[PDB]
Amino acid sequence: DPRFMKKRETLPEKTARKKKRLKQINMSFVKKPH
Amino acid sequence: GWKAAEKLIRHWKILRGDNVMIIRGKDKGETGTVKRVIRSQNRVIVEGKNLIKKHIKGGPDHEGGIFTVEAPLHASNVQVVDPVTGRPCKVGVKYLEDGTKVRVARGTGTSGSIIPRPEILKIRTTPRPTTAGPKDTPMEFVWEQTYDAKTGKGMPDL
Amino acid sequence: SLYQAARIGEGDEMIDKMKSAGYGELLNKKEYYGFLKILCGIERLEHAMSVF
Amino acid sequence: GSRLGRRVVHFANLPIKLLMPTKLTNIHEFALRTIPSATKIEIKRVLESLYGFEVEKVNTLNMDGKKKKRGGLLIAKADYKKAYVTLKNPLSISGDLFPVKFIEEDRKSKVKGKKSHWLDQKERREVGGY
Amino acid sequence: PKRTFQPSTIRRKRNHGFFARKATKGGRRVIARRIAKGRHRVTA
Amino acid sequence: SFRRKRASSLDILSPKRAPRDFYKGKNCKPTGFHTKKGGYVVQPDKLPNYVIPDLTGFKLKPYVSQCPIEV
Amino acid sequence: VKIAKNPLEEFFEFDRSKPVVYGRGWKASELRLKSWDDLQKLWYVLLKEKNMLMTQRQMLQAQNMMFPNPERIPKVRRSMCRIKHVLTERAIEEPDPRRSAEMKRMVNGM
RNA sequence: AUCAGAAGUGAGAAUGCUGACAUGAGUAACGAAAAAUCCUGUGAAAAACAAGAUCGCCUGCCAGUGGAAGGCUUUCUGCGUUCAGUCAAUCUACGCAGAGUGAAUCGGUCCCUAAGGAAACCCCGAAAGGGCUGCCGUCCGAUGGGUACACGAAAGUGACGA
RNA sequence: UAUUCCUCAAUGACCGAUAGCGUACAAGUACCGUGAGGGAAAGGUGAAAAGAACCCUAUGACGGGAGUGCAAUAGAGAACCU
RNA sequence: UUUUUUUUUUACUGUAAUUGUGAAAAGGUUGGAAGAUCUGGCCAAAGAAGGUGAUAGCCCUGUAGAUUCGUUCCUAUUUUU
RNA sequence: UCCAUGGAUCUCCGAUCGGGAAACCGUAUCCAAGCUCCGUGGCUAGUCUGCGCUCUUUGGACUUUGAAAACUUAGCGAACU
Ligand SMILES: [K+]
Ligand SMILES: [K+]
Ligand SMILES: [K+]
Ligand SMILES: [K+]
Ligand SMILES: [K+]
Ligand SMILES: [K+]
Ligand SMILES: [K+]
Ligand SMILES: [Mg+2]
Ligand SMILES: [Mg+2]
Ligand SMILES: [Mg+2]
Ligand SMILES: [Mg+2]
Ligand SMILES: [Mg+2]
Ligand SMILES: [Mg+2]
Ligand SMILES: [Mg+2]
Ligand SMILES: [Mg+2]
Ligand SMILES: [Mg+2]
Ligand SMILES: [Mg+2]
Ligand SMILES: [Mg+2]
Ligand SMILES: [Mg+2]
Ligand SMILES: [Mg+2]
Ligand SMILES: [Mg+2]
Ligand SMILES: [Mg+2]
Ligand SMILES: [Mg+2]
Ligand SMILES: [Mg+2]
Ligand SMILES: [Mg+2]
Ligand SMILES: [Mg+2]
Ligand SMILES: [Mg+2]
Ligand SMILES: [Mg+2]
Ligand SMILES: [Mg+2]
Ligand SMILES: [Mg+2]
Ligand SMILES: [Mg+2]
Ligand SMILES: [Mg+2]
Ligand SMILES: [Mg+2]
Ligand SMILES: [Mg+2]
Ligand SMILES: [Mg+2]
Ligand SMILES: [Mg+2]
Ligand SMILES: [Mg+2]
Ligand SMILES: [Mg+2]
Ligand SMILES: [Mg+2]
Ligand SMILES: [Mg+2]
Ligand SMILES: [Mg+2]
Ligand SMILES: [Mg+2]
Ligand SMILES: [Mg+2]
Ligand SMILES: [Mg+2]
Ligand SMILES: [Mg+2]
Ligand SMILES: [Mg+2]
Ligand SMILES: [Mg+2]
Ligand SMILES: [Mg+2]
Ligand SMILES: [Mg+2]
Ligand SMILES: [Mg+2]
Repeated sequence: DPRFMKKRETLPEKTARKKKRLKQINMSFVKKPH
Repeated sequence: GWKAAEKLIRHWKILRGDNVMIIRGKDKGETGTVKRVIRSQNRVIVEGKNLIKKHIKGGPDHEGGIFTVEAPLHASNVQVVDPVTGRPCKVGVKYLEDGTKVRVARGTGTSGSIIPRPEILKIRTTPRPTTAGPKDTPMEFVWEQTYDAKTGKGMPDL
Repeated sequence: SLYQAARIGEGDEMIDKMKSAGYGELLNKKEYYGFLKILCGIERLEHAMSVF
Repeated sequence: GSRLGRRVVHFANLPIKLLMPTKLTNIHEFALRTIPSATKIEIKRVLESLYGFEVEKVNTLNMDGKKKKRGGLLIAKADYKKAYVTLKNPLSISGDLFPVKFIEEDRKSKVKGKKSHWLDQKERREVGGY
Repeated sequence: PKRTFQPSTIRRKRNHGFFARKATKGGRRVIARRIAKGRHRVTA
Repeated sequence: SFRRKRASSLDILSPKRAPRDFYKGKNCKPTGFHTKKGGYVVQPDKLPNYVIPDLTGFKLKPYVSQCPIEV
Repeated sequence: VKIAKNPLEEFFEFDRSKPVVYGRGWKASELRLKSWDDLQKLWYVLLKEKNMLMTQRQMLQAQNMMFPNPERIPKVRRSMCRIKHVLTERAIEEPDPRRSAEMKRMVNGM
């Protein structure tokens, strides 16, 4: 049976990484109660 | 009016239940115990210190009048009391023989003893219910076993 | 049916119950070959050799 | 197995939210809310198989979600589907169940503002729509 | 008097719709220009 | 639950706010086929079948009890 | 009192009285000990409970009344997620190709 | 401070730009020759609101019934008067909250084509593209023709003006 | 050798809410146009909300006292430093 | 087949340890509150920066570094028709 | 709670299976191979063989390349002044 036989970052990835860092920077400050 | 670009404190050397001394403010020079830590404002509440007077209007549910509760202090306004000499001291990090993190007294003039982690932390804020509810499975039924891959117990309807 | 459903322990225990019920003369080579064909078609080779 | 049918569902997840009827006795139909991608045959078969209803007919209609617009800012709720199910035999709802009595008592607060003949029926079938 | 805007939804979609703009080379440049500007309503 | 949308999402054409021959639909699965006379024929093999086992006498419950028993 | 007389009485909480207490949800380690029949029966029990809770929330909100204990709904919802994850985990571990491809359809089918 | 350095360096006027505030002025006006009057009630306040009585206006293109095009919750019930209404409004197409639209036959979807549009093949053209829809030929397009299987056609037809 | 739809770090005799990007604030938004297209406005209580319990006069406190606070013309509901 | 293990040592924008560790004393006066002023000790391969009730090197988070982890190498990825 | 790594689920348009008023509609692709279950036909009747589909595995048949600012190389190429 032929089953039991043994056998750089893209621009969207850089954009997702930058977006996550942008959220993480906003979440680093003291929240203003309101 | 929170105009300052103040960052959060990520790792707290101040724990709920610790014994501190207020070093700055209206109640400077007075000792107490930490009741609650407000992390999102970098503030703490000392038990019975830094009081304020609130004018609360009472409706059909809550009672009115002028109450008196504690107001938060900044987390850099308190300082942990050395357990030996009783004077406030700084907190450093020491590794034990296992490799367990502890808090040790730091500062010239201090004993360098271990700041004990308070015992109030292990006690639950919301205690467990005494009695089960009418839609709760008793623990003798959950722990029984009906699936076993080696003997093929409980296989589907294939 | 239990061998097609891959309930090997219950099928073995049903074999033993049919033995103790006085019907064991019915297991000729044909029905054991049928059980082996079922188990090999559902890929249970260790239990197939146990049944063997 | 797979020879039984082309569409066989073992784990249904159709959400059904019942609407409280006006009367407590002699209920001939009831209404419910569900997701917009449900079909009359799906609702009838789920209600028959899961709960044990005796369904006669199912009538549906679509609704838009509630919206609020304040000049540029828009907030909204999800769209839903409303279904009317007609029963073969009348059913009833007890008063002692929460929150039936509160619903009736709050409903009656908003709405504050003999000659029987021979062969006259008492409990007649009250079904609306087409 | 009879004003100039007399509405008709099918005419609006047949002149300024997404697949009406996508059909010719000028409308494809219109769609690219709108997306580059950042409009919320790319098509009519 | 109220959630935020864009105000430009009101411009997307819906059959509630369209001329009388506009048809969109709500992604329901089909159950048959259209006829040449404007009708419909429901093919019974495409209807869903539900396999709901008998739940009477079941001992498990929606929640798990949280009484203090042991560490 | 304690048992519904109609299918219509199953959209109501008949045992609600004295604060009523509800437990936590099922964990995956506790679900990994159960058979397929018990897991299917538990799925349908949780489905009926979820229908009751959503009906109760809608009925109470329709008269400007608060929904008591809203945390019951996510417990049921995440328990129902864990059941499907456990069944798919078994369907991966099934060694026969046809049986695994049929168990995945039995789980994910709709 | 002093002594030096770099300049987006000094306002009264460009029928200059933006904002704020005056004058005319408590002046014109309160928008179709149908029209109002009174008892009671609610309210802090009633010519304008609720209910009732008396009078008038519209009846084949301002005024009645159903609904196409467009609008998109303006519909109904409770609460309210900050905004809007040519009001000092208790009322409302106004704000808050909830509810409401049920189809084998109605109107669509579906089938078929017109005017028209587009692909394929072929023809032409610095590029982009333009033509061609048939001799064998495809997909859309109602303002029209159809309402209880599928396949085929050298059969009839559907089929029409003033 | 050319450029920056992009990433990381650093600098400024660069600007400081009619300035600096059109956008310090949920902006290519609201709004205008059939369409291509044009295109805004709007920053700040106080260290901490301790954001004024209670009394009097009005239909109604945003008023006059009382109280919190260093300070109350520092008393606001996309707006209260001078 | 698996597990334990001899396994060299530097470089690194590896802008690695999101946020790991990381030094440094007490008094007096004014002030709503001390970082201010007076007396007086200490750290610096750390006096870049931002907070805390006014202007803080020693109150807080960090910073220089030092330890830990991981890419090359030592330690050749070889053998078979 | 949180973090690192690996997993399970993973709606639709843009868009590419066909149609299209973008976010909708209709869709079991086709043909060889070998395997459990299924039903039916035929023999001299016992480890007898021969016909099918549904769904599963492995191949091969048709096609779906595809975006993007400036830079680069080419084609055509103004007018105000
Ligand atoms: K001027
Ligand atoms: K209409
Ligand atoms: K002041
Ligand atoms: K470091
Ligand atoms: K401090
Ligand atoms: K400092
Ligand atoms: K010239
Ligand atoms: Mg602050
Ligand atoms: Mg309908
Ligand atoms: Mg969204
Ligand atoms: Mg409509
Ligand atoms: Mg769809
Ligand atoms: Mg699913
Ligand atoms: Mg100048
Ligand atoms: Mg000037
Ligand atoms: Mg002038
Ligand atoms: Mg001017
Ligand atoms: Mg006058
Ligand atoms: Mg005059
Ligand atoms: Mg006049
Ligand atoms: Mg009157
Ligand atoms: Mg009236
Ligand atoms: Mg007349
Ligand atoms: Mg006319
Ligand atoms: Mg409205
Ligand atoms: Mg109305
Ligand atoms: Mg008014
Ligand atoms: Mg008034
Ligand atoms: Mg009203
Ligand atoms: Mg209204
Ligand atoms: Mg019809
Ligand atoms: Mg034609
Ligand atoms: Mg053409
Ligand atoms: Mg062409
Ligand atoms: Mg086409
Ligand atoms: Mg056609
Ligand atoms: Mg027509
Ligand atoms: Mg005709
Ligand atoms: Mg500006
Ligand atoms: Mg200014
Ligand atoms: Mg301004
Ligand atoms: Mg527009
Ligand atoms: Mg007040
Ligand atoms: Mg100030
Ligand atoms: Mg670090
Ligand atoms: Mg330090
Ligand atoms: Mg600093
Ligand atoms: Mg100051
Ligand atoms: Mg497509
Ligand atoms: Mg390119």
